[PDB]
Amino acid sequence: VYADSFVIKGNEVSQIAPGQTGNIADYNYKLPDDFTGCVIAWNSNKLDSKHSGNYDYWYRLFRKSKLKPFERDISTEIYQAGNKPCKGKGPNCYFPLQSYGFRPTYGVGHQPYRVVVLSFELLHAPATVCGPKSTNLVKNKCVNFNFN
Amino acid sequence: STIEEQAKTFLDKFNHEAEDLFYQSSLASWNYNTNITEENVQNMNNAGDKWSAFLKEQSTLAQMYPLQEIQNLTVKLQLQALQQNGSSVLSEDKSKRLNTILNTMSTIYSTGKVCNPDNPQECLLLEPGLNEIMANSLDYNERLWAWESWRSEVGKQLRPLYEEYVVLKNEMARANHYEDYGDYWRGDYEVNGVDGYDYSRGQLIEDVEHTFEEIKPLYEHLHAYVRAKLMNAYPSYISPIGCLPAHLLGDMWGRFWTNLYSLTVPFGQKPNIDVTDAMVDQAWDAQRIFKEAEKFFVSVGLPNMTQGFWENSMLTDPGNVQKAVCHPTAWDLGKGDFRILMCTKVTMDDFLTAHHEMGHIQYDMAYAAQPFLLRNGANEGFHEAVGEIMSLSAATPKHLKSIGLLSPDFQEDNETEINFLLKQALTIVGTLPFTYMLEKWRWMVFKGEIPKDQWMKKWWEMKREIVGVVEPVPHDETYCDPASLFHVSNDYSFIRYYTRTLYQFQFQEALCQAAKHEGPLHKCDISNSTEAGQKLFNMLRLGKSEPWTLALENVVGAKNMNVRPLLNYFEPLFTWLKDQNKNSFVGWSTDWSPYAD
Repeated sequence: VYADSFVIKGNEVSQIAPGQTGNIADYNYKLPDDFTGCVIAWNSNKLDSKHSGNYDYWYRLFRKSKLKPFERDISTEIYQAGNKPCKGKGPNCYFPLQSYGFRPTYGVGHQPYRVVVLSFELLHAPATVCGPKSTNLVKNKCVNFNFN
Repeated sequence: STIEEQAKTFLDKFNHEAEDLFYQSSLASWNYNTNITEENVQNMNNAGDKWSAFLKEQSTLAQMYPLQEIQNLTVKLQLQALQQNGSSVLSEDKSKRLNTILNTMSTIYSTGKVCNPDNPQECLLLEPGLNEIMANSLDYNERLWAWESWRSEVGKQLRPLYEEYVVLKNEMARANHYEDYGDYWRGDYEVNGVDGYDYSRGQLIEDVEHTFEEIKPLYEHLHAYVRAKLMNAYPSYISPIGCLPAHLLGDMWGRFWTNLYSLTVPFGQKPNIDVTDAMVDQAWDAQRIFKEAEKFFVSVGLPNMTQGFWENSMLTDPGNVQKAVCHPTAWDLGKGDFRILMCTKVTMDDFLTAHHEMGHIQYDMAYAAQPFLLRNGANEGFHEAVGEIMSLSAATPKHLKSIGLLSPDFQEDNETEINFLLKQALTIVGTLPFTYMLEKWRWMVFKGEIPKDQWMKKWWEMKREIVGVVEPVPHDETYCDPASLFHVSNDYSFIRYYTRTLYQFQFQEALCQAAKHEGPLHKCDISNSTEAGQKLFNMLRLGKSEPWTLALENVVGAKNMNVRPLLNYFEPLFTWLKDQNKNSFVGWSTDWSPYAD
């Protein structure tokens, strides 16, 4: 069982679903067409908030291609959009990572939300992770029993 | 790669980097307007300097994207809006001098006081001053003095400053590939690129003149009806065939004729509709007014408000050492933050001002999904029209009776309807000819067809020709009276008011015809109707990415402005005025003057 967690805005919650496109579901984290898991999210506005801007969360926005399902990318290169070679930040050279800056004075869709994804795996291996149901014991009676 | 992808990337990055700065500037402005302290002033100045530096570093950099190679309409419009240089084409010395002149004129206009001639120690302010004096007064000499001293004290120290301001504006217009300031003002009503929806800066003047040619008879009849009672009000003062004095229109400038309702009442024996006593007896407050406004706006098919709208807005005057401005303004801070600053009292005008502010907030929330460069209305007076079409619907006797403010034993007669129509006319039509004359005079001054030694002469000629008002005392070319107005001294336009006055009636007729209303037009009500709400939301969601012509055609089915709604609304009042003036005289002579005898 794998547990994936990330922090996004209130409007980007609908993008985390099998069969969705955009910026977060195509450049930061993409889900495959088939995924037998659960998506859990909640409001964390009062937890992750600070006055004068909270510039601690980053995200990838500009890239040359898209991300495959279950792919990691921690590249910090300079994106190129023209025909001239990259020689530092300037014309046609922008930083791929941007900050959010969450504040407790925003609306209802511009708040930080913590989303947790749980992935299940079943291969040719013993299953030591099960789920939960025990009753009492009676004696001197013709009853039905079940001992493991 | 291509230029379109780079342009879209640059626009997205600009929006992402400017949204936070705009939010910070709005928060600083809100903190300055809520609490007047030195720290708030410093924070507002710092935010303004940062925004100016951002606009400077973003300008003169996006010029690498030609407009002749862009095929997308939205991208082309955004690039054209971002490539506007502005006052940066001039030198630093000229810009500094212009800013100094602007600050000096603002300080002079904001600091005004008139002292008594017989007692130099008795100096009165403006608002606890000449405004309250002209509000309630029954003397001729007092109003004449309050007009003459006002137009002579604050109307003789702004002539060369205004001349230099006009010269600098003309130079800036000629430097930005324009003709004059009038072209820069009319450039907002320009749509190029879409076939069948083009609009130039010359057709608007023709349409305004064509509408004025039909409005003029109604204004003449109204002026005759007003003079018929003004002759009996002030004996030996009003001429039977002459014009009217400038210090008797109701206020200092004579823009609104609301103060003349007490003297021009058709039937004084009939009671008036005052829901103030009912609200005092029921012990209401601003919260109840806002709740009623919300229930009214939701019943037509509009979403509810947010929690921050109620937990962050200031809807009650604190009444303490903390000073604030009680001017009702709509604020759009962004990121889902909408606040209203208003000192709401238990009166009748506040009940309509709350609905106006709620309509402004709904309009601002309508285009919340548009990009940062498109979060604006299709026209300047569009927000005011959307607010007025709701304020007039909320000010109907049926709506007040359905909520329990009016007694069920009220018998609606014809005299009450005539009085209501006259009160609405003296407020709506009483400002259209003056606005048109002032706008035409400003356009002729900015164009350069009027010599410098004939400004006041042409001003008084246009006055006596359009408005029909003669001055009590002749003034030479040393005065600067036309520049004594707030909108004139702060670089504001006036065609927006006329466009809003037309669009409000157009939208009212559209909504009353779409809701399948039967009977008179002044008895129409858009309450409990989802079709009209959906039809309005289908147009408010456009914002600024679509031309105003298409948005108007999708609502009323027309591309240009029309005056038929106003005529259909005032037909009963017009017939009543004609029946009353059948035994009276219509017209006025421009040769008569109070200083002729």
